[PDB]
Order: sequence, then structure tokens, then C-alpha cells
Amino acid sequence: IKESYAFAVLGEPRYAFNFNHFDYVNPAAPKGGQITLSALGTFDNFNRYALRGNPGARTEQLYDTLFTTSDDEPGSYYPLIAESARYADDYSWVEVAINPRARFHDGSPITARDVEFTFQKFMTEGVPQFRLVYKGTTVKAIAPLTVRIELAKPGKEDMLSLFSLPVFPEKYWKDHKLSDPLATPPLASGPYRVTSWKMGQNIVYSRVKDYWAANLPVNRGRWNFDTIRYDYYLDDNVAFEAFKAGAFDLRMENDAKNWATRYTGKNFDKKYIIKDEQKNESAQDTRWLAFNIQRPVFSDRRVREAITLAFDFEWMNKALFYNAWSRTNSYFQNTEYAARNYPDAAELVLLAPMKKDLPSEVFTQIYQPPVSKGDGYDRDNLLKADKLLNEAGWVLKGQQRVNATEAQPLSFELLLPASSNSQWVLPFQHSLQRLGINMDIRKVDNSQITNRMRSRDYDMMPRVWRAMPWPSSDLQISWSSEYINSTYNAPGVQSPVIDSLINQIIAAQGNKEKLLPLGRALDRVLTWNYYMLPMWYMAEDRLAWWDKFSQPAVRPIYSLGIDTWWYDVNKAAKLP
Amino acid sequence: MRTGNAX
Repeated sequence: IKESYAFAVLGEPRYAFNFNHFDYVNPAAPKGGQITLSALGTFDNFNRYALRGNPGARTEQLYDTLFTTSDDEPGSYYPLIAESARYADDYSWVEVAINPRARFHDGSPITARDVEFTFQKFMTEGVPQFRLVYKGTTVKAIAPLTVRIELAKPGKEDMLSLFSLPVFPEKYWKDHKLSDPLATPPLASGPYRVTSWKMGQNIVYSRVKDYWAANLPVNRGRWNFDTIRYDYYLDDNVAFEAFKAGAFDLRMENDAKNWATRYTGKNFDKKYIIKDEQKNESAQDTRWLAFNIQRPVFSDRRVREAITLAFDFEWMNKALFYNAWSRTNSYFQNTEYAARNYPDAAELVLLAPMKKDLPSEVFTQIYQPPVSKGDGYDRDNLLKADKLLNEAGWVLKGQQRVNATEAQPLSFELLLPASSNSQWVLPFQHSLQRLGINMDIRKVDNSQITNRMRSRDYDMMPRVWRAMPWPSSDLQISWSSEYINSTYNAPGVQSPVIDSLINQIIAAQGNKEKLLPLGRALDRVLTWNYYMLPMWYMAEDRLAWWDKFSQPAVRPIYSLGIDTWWYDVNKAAKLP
Repeated sequence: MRTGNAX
């Protein structure tokens, strides 16, 4: 019925008419030069899609996809390997036309068969959540350059997400299981190719100079550097010192003390290094500490509420962090879907049927993480923590909390990446000790952190909840019970309340008017159950770089736009 | 994420 060259999850695509290049690029940007970047931890293989292993920097971008997303919109799709698509009004089937000029790096064509092969490969050797999400979906080459996708139930976002699948060359991947790590880079297709590396230490990408899609609208003014090099550092302090010394070119500064007090010295005086701070109005990544609620120590909501009360954010922000941070308080932070007011009538129609299985505060209060006076030793909050612990059966015997029936101490392990700056850890450990709670600290390397995060082999560990601009069907992978082993369910929660709210969200894909009370209602359930302990976020981007680059006039809303930068040989000439 | 494990 319909045929289009652009798509959007909600509303209309911004570049629907006369699309020559994005607003946030310089179409005339020159090619050449190197950018060197840091990475924290280590890596051991090149397959981002395997069941295990520690994949190298940028290995999620080795392959082009059927459509690609703009960076100044939440979810709009524009042609890459595909030229266009025909589709049913409900998006339950689509026929994708493949660009006949599309090529892998060895010069061979990308065909409809490669896409069909790619879907079956993920279905049979991929991450276990893929065959669950696309249960009943088929992907079939119906012509040499036409792929037909059919969904067994309506899912406009699930359809559009298949446009982001990497398109694998069958001629290489027929000889490699998708679940196995790769010691060597696979045959690929994107604008940059791995050309050298040292296992665990560096990866070098080279610009593909005859890249078949270099002049497509989505690519104009992007992929300008001839070389992108990643050097690995074991902790962020030595990385920050290497940046100041000139060892790499660009730093995203996530430490408040570094920004407030350490952007000093010869290289800043002579303006060799540029420091930039821009406010950011869009959806925000948030930091949390995950409670593993499958372990007895964190199975009681009252214990999780009490440990949250012991986390003195106002003191940390004032005494340690130069008042730089804002407190995390939503799984839809800084969007319309955050539950920052009282439930309206539409939300109550969604929530009231489940009042038996909900904390009563969902209906009567706005969720607010604990606030202290910032002086330290908050009497009100620590008295309330004691009150909740006693009710849950953890009582003081001597100086240590002990189960009132068994007599087993209240004790747990905080699992920590050795690479992180963790100035907040000892203050939190001290506050818990004053409640009689023992928290052991275990710092481990990047490979053990990845292995144990995936298997949930922890009592508590830090987790980042990525920015979610609308209530996406991805939510089921992180929260719904059948996806408990996807590696994205940090607390280990299997709740029929969550499941019903997310099943309604998945049934309303692409329908904003109904996703709005659904998202706010889900936010209330996730926050009021204290599945995780809210830390902090900042709505500004703090960046610094050596002055060898120039940038477009406009920065994209949803990323920093580094792939639109270029090497400026006049500015570079002025550096030592 | 439907195509890869957490990192």
C-alpha cells in the first residue's frame, strides 16, 4: 500500500523531503588525519555478538545495516544498504529493496540472501533473547535484491529494529559459529576496517578509501579521519594523566574533581587543550547500584529501602563532588515519561487493577530518593533505616546486625571495576558500618567484571541505565520475566506487575498517546520497589580535546557527533 | 539489546 525512503518510531522523520545531508554535518569536511582515543579495561576478541568474551572497542560498528538512525532525532531511519521499502499500514510486513551498489570489504555484493542468512544465524546461534523477541518472524529473499520481513504480531518498533541488524557475509560466516569469540576480525562492510591490533592493548581502524556508500546522504560529511586508534588503560587516573600528557586526543570527563581542579598546567595555559561544557536538554543516562534480589540478603524490600537511606548523596555532592551532580530519580530521566507528578486518571485505570501487588505509595506520593542536610550523619534517615531493618528481622547484637532468628550477620559484597574512580565507596561503607551492616569491597579486572555482570554473580554492583527517550519494546529484555537471562536484568526481577505493564507497552508500539501513561506507570513500579539504588547524572557534557579538530556549526541532540569532526591542519600545525 | 550481551 505504501512505499517510503524514511521511517520514524513516533511521528514523522525530520529528513523526509529533499534529504541531501544532515543538519549537523559540514558536507564539505576534508578527509585525512588520525584521532587517538582511550578505552578502559581490556579486550580479547572481535565478535560483539558472541555468547562470551570481552569484545574490542567499536566492534559493534564493523557492519553497515539496512537503514541507519539520525543523531538529532530519537528514532528515525534513513537509507544505508537498503534504498527503500514497501510496507503494510500496520508495519506487520515490509519488502526491503537492496542497493545494487552495496559491497563487503572484499568487493563482493551484499544481497537479499545475505540478509536472510543473517536473520537465521541470529535465530540459531545468537544471544538467547533474539529468538524470543522475533519468535514467529520470518526473513526471506524473495528476489536477488528484495528481502521480505513478516512479523507474527504487530510491532512497528520490532520491525524498525531489524533495520539496525548488521548484515553478515554468508561466504565468511558459514564457517564460524556466531556464539564463538573471534581471535581475528571478521569479513566486514562499514566505513572503517580493523587493520592492526595488540590483544588487550590497542586496536587501529583505517578509513576504507573506496567505501561504496561514502556519498550517500547519511554518510556525507562523516567518517573523515583516515585512522581511529584505541589505546587501553587499566584505570581512569592513568588515562587522565596520559590525556594531559598528549597520549590521546579527546576526553569525556566524568570525574567532578578532575574537572573542578585538574584542568591546569602548561598545555592549558598555551591553549593546546580546549575545554567545553554544553547543557543538554534530551534523555539522560543514569547511574545506579543494582541489588541482586535473588540473594537472601536483598530479598526484602525493607532491607533495600534501608540500605538506600544509608547512601548520603547530599554530603557526597557537597564534600566530594563540587555540587556537580543531580540525583537520579527516574528510568525515563528528563523526558515527558518520567513520573514526576501525581498519577492522572489514565494511569490509575492502568494501576488500580493491580493495587494488591503494588506499594501503596504508587498512588499517594511522588517518588523521591532520600535527601539529607549534607552535613553528614543524617539522624532522620539513619533512624528510619534502623526502623526498617528491625521490622525485616535484622537486629543489632553488639555492633553488628544479625538475623533475629538465625543469628547470621547482615553482610554483602560490593563488586567494583578496578578501572573506576570510586571516591563514594568508603563513605558508603562507613555509613553502613554505623548501621551494623558489613559491606566487603571486591575490585576486579575488566574481564571478570564482564563475566560476573552477565551471570549476575554479585550481591551488589554499579550499573548504568542508558537514556530511554520513550517507552521502547527493548524494556522487556531488561525487565520482563521471560528475559531474566538476557544479561540486562540487573536486579534479577520476575514480576507479574512489570510483565503486564510491559506487555501493554509492546502492544502500543508507535502509539505515543497511550505510551505516555504506560511509561509513567512503569516508572512508578520500578522506582517504588527499590530494585536499584539511585546514584547520579549530569545534564551537561564535559569534554576536552587537543586543538587539532574542527566541528560543524550544529551538534546533534542525541550524541556528541565526533564522527562529524575532521582534522584541521591549520590548528594542528600550532601544537608542539 | 536484542543482538548482543551487556558490556
